[PDB]
Formats: sequence, C-alpha cells, structure tokens
Amino acid sequence: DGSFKRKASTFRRFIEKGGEFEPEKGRYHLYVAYSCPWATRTLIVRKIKGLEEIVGVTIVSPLFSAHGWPFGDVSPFPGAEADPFYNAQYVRDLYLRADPKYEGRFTVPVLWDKKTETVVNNESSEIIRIFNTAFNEFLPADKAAIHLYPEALKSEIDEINEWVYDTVNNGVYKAGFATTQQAYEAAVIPLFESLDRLEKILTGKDYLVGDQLTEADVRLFVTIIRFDPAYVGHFKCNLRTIRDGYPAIHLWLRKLYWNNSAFSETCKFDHIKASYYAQKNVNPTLVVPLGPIPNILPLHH
Amino acid sequence: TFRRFIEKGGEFEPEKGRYHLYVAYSCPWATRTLIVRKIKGLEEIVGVTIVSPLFSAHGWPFGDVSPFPGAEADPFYNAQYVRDLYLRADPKYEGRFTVPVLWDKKTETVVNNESSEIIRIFNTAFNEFLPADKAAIHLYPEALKSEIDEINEWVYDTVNNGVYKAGFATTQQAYEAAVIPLFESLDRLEKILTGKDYLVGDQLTEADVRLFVTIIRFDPAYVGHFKCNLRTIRDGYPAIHLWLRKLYWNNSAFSETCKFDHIKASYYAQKNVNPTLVVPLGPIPNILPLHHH
Repeated sequence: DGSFKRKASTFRRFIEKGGEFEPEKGRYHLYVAYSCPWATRTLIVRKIKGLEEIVGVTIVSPLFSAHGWPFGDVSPFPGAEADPFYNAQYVRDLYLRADPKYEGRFTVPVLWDKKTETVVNNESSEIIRIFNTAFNEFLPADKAAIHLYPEALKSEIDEINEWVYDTVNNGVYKAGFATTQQAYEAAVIPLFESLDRLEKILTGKDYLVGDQLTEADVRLFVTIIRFDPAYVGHFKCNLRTIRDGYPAIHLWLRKLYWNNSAFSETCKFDHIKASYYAQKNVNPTLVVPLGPIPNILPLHH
Repeated sequence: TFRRFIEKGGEFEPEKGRYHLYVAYSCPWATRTLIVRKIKGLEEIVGVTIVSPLFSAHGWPFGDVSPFPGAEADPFYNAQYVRDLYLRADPKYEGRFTVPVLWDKKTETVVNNESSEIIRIFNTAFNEFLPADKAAIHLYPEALKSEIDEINEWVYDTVNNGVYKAGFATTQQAYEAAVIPLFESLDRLEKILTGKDYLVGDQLTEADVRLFVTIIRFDPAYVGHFKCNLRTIRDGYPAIHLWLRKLYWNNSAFSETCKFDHIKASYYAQKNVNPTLVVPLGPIPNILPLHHH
C-alpha cells in the first residue's frame, strides 16, 4: 500500500450547562505542541476569544520521541514546559490517567478537565467550536459575541472545510508520510490542485468566507504557515511554494499573521521546524535546514 | 592517477572514433564533458555511453544492470559497473570509480578521469577534425586564464563541492558550516552576473560550464534533498537565474545534455539521506522559460 491513514479522535465530549462538563473558569486545560497545526488551531482561537485567563495551556516539547510527546522537563526545548498537574512525563500519561485501557493514539491537542482528570475532547475541530460559546458567560458581551462558526455562514464553511481538510490539512501528511512513489503522487497532486482552487477563492479577498474571519481561515492557516518553512522540503510538497507560486494565498497568509496577533504569537517556527525535521523515518540525519529565509515574508504593506 | 592528455606525438594521438566518454547524466562533473563535447561539435568524433543514474553498492551500473530510460549498456566490454572499466585498465587500481571516464578504445585504458582536464583537452586536441567555427572555440583562452582560475577556485570549493558538503553533512554544525558559505558565494555570483551574460570576459568560458552544472541542479534537487534552501535560484537570484536560462535555452549544448529525470532519480535514491526513496514531483518546471518574470 504505502499510503497514510489518519485515525479518528475518540474523546468527543463538550462543555455545556447541565452537562458532564459545566462551563467553569480555571477548570479546563489545553495541552498542545507549538509544532502541531491541529493543536495550534486551539491556541489561535483561545487568543481570538480572549480565553487566556479562563482556559490554561501547557506547551509540550516539540521533540517527539519513541514515547510520544515529552514534557519540557523530559526533553528541554525553549518554550517547552513541564506538566503542572500530574508530574506527567509524556502526553500518554494523561490519556492513561483518564483511562488505563485507552488504546487510541496519544495526540495533542488535549482539552483536559482538571476536576475529574479526564480528556473532554481531543478533536481539534470540536475544541475550537467549544471555544466559540462554552465560556461566553466569563467574557464581556463583545468578546462573547465573537463566533468563528456562525449559523449564516455554516454551510459555506463546511463545504470548503471538507476538501481543505481532506486534501490540504491532511494532504500534506499523506504526501510526506507516503512510503511509495504512487502513494506520494496520489496525495501531492490533489494537494496542489486544491491550492489552485484556494488561490482563485482568495483572489482579491481577505478571508475565505463572508469577508470575515471564520474557522475555515484558522484551519487552513495552520497548514499554510507551515508550508514553505517545512512541508515543501521535508514532506516533498514542492511543485511550487506559497511565497512564489500562490500570490493570493500568500497575501491572505501574511495579513492573518501580521495583522492578527492571535496568529503570530501562537506561531513558533523553531518548534515547527525542529519537530518535522526530527522525524527519523523521513530525515535520518536529523539536520534542520537553515532556510527558507525568512519563515514568512513581511506584509510589505 | 589517470591524468593523461591527447596530443600529437604523444601516448594518445588525436584520432576519430578512438576515444569514448562514460558518463552519468545526473553527475555534474561528468555533465561538464557532455556540454563541452557538444559546444565543440565532437559528437561524431568522441563517443558516449550513458550509465544508469541509479548508483548502487557496486557503483555506477550500466543500463542493462539497472535499467532507466536513456541509460545504455556498455558497447565494448560487457561491463556491468564502471569499476569494471577501471580494473580492465589496471587490475591494481585502488582509486575511486568515478565518471566521467575519457577512455581509449584502442589500448583499453583510461586516458583521463578528471572532468576539469577532459573539457580542456576538448578545447584543441581534435581541432583537425572540426569545421573552422567549431575549431576556433576555446573555453580556456590564454587572455582570460587568470580570471577563470580566480573564480573557479571559490566556485569549485564553496558551490560545486559546497552543495555536497552541505547535503552529505551528518551534524547540524557541519551542515551550517557548508551551506552558509555556499549562499555567500551565490550572493557573490549574483553581483558578478548582474547585467552580464557570462562570468568572465563577456564570452562563454569553462567557468560558465563549471558553474552551470551545479546551478542547473539547484532548484530541482539541491534545495530539497541537500537542504540548500535559504532561498532558491528562481526566486532568490534573478541575475543568476537569467544567466542560467540564457545558457539553457539559447545553447543546445546546455539543454540537450540536461536530463532532469536522471538528475532527480540519482539524488533521491540516496538511501542514507532519503530513506523513503520517494522522488518529489516538483519543482514545476525544472527550469522556467527564458521570457518569464
């Protein structure tokens, strides 16, 4: 075969009044890696909705090991942190604390409940939607009104998300984790056709849907911001680059990054590059290339 | 120790149909001799055999051993690998079994296996068999020799060898120690070539040939596989990029000897660097058209 098949996330609970997980301040905690785009989704939205003092965060080490994601005391790296709560050493320890029999993959992001010591949700697409409303009572009326998945734009967001996820978000992994030439080509060609499609959508536009920030932008951003700095080279996604092959995408990308601090402050290029290029099965030398220079070009304005 | 020349009255007299080049399209050193062979119109005077680009544990295989489009069988000795030629010439030879090999079919020996000396031989050794315009061509003429040597020195050390020093580095430190001077030399070349068509003397010389074989492989192979990715030629060095496209598109000697499929297959089958053996489909195209902005 040789093709990459992503497994689904199995912690799919929400935070709702009267439910198992009541909205509370200081109760829920996000375990993430700065390198993981899926995890970065939740960080971006945490800052967009102003949840920084309502939902906590721990940064695991970018240096994925044989035991998974280590905490910062186990595999030090600038900005990587120790687990504040269970003296955990690997993200795995969190999962097996929630369920010693759990047999899924030990992925970030983890939206964690400190009260019952379990995983509420480990599906990035649901965590950012939780963040749209679940904590609105702890927010000012205007910050609470922020909603990245609004009803009036829902279907259009869903329609773009479906193929962006399949051929772009996951497409880069299907290309880079392919182990045959046939599997590699079957992923990378649709990837770049989807980029051609996105380029037309974004021509003369600042946002994918409705001329305003939505989760479709967030979800696409975490892949594209990583494209030139890592996916082009390490994952062989190199038919062309964003900065020189897709001017509309490139402009959209630079405006998100440079004009909206939620996108730039959660973007750590050293974590990103260290993580991908430490994958032995793809890059045995473990060398991290010094390029591209820069990680993202200025807006020029 | 195979560093002999072709001169009248010498061990290897200039003769037609006597001398033969064994090369791989993927190797830039070997490609030097292919480019100069066509610049000097030597195609029907000096023969060529294209070995397989799929380098093996036994070295360069011939095309019957490791088939690949355009790779050929050895026409003369049923050789399987390039080493067999070397050991035909001298069973005790203990050097590297490199291409290019400039081979003497008469006495069955290696005349020369140094690409820098082969392309110089080609400047004059066969001029008696050529039309006047091809015979007058000289890529290392006396009046530019010192200038060609000066640029060759650091091009060879930090660019020709440099992409290999970076790409074959096994530590972060060695890698950076190689790639940084590489791109500083490219910055230097960018200045030299701003508003110029040739590195030296406003005319084609071996300096252009020697730089071309590295740069033509830069975006299609060295950027990704050898991590020479601070910036690309096509987007980072417009002067180099123009010089390059003029050589390729205006001079058939540069383009007809350029087989990007051989180049990419050869680099990306290096198991120690790219264990998956996948060959990227990009960049698209391998070299942009001449009238592109």
